[PDB]
Amino acid sequence: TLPFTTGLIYDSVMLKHQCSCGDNSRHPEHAGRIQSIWSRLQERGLRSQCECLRGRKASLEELQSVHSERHVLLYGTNPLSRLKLDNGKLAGLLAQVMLPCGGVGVDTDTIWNELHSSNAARWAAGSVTDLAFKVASRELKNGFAVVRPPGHHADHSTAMGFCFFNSVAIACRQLQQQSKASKILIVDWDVHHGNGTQQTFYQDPSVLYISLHRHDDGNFFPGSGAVDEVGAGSGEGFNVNVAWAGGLDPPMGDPEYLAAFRIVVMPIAREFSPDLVLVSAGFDAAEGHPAPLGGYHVSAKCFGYMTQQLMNLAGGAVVLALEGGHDLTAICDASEACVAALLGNRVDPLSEEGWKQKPNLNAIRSLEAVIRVHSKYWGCMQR
Ligand SMILES: CC(/C=C/C(=O)NO)=C\[C@@H](C)C(=O)c1ccc(N(C)C)cc1
Ligand SMILES: [K+]
Ligand SMILES: [K+]
Ligand SMILES: [Zn+2]
Ligand SMILES: [Zn+2]
Repeated sequence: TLPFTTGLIYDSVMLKHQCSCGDNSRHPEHAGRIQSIWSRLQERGLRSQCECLRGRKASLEELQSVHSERHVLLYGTNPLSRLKLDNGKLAGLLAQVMLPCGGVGVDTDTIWNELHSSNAARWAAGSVTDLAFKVASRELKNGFAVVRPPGHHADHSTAMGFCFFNSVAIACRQLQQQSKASKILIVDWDVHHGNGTQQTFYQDPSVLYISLHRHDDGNFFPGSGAVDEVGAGSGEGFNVNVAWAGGLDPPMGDPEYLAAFRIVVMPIAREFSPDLVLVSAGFDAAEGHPAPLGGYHVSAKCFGYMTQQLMNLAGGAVVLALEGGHDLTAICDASEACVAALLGNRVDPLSEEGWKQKPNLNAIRSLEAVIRVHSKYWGCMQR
């Protein structure tokens, strides 16, 4: 197996996105997330195995492949850039939130550093885009983007849920611009639904979006992504919401996620037959996250095994991008497990006794609804 065919993407640029209040306590999407992962990668000796990349900033045009021109100018530029903008744009920017902590924000959760946040978000997006292009051209086999802020909640003209630009959706669009007719699968295992991603590709049959998320009948952030949302127009059938219902008791964990993969993720993905796979790889379904931030128990090995299964797709062209997840030990274990798998380490499903347990009933039920709905569109889902 070829050396240096797995890319890692990281840069200290992305650390500077911090509220001016200097308190990681009230801001869970903090710089420590990526830095703790980065060093773990070095320590366990994986970094040296990978083509390491710095990333770069997304251009305003790359941004506009997903987001509106006004969103891009709001979050993609600074006062007062050396940017050549016409006075009409400059004036629009003159026409236009205080946080409890005294920092500036877009909303309560979503903080804005007036010096650094625009650079860090553009850098997250450009880095996933670049790590991906390498895989698409096939100079690399797969890879992992250690990026923040996250992306999957940002829609055409909305920043929310810690996110400003949808780095994954942007990479997806860029890829497709450069290889005509290519088919892209986005798998989003962050515990939250990637509303911006679903919306971006909702009427687009060239992209298959599969989200697994805690849903609980419309009652978990962001409240979107019910099982019956299958896509529209041309793209009807190409949006798959594995919407987990029923809450926190019983325990949602490895047997459920493994079962989701066996029954839904993998068979639909093989039927679709993607040219490349992007992963919105949040780790907030990991053990370590309290009720309001997750409440699930997926383990690092399971994230590892899920990565390994997706490598059987697309000739192996797999790109992960960090989304959510804030327990440092939990996200470091998960990331390690994922990077090992990317390199071609194999997880032994027999090694775990807890993986002999049947999925819980809320899980089986949730999957029944996915199968019921998607039978109309997918052969593997039929009868
Ligand atoms: C935005 C988001 C997750 C995003 C994500 O993970 N990307 O998908 C979670 C919000 C709604 C939330 O529930 C919350 C809970 C506790 C808290 N503290 C008091 C630490 C701050 C925020
Ligand atoms: K998700
Ligand atoms: K689609
Ligand atoms: Zn603050
Ligand atoms: Zn999340």
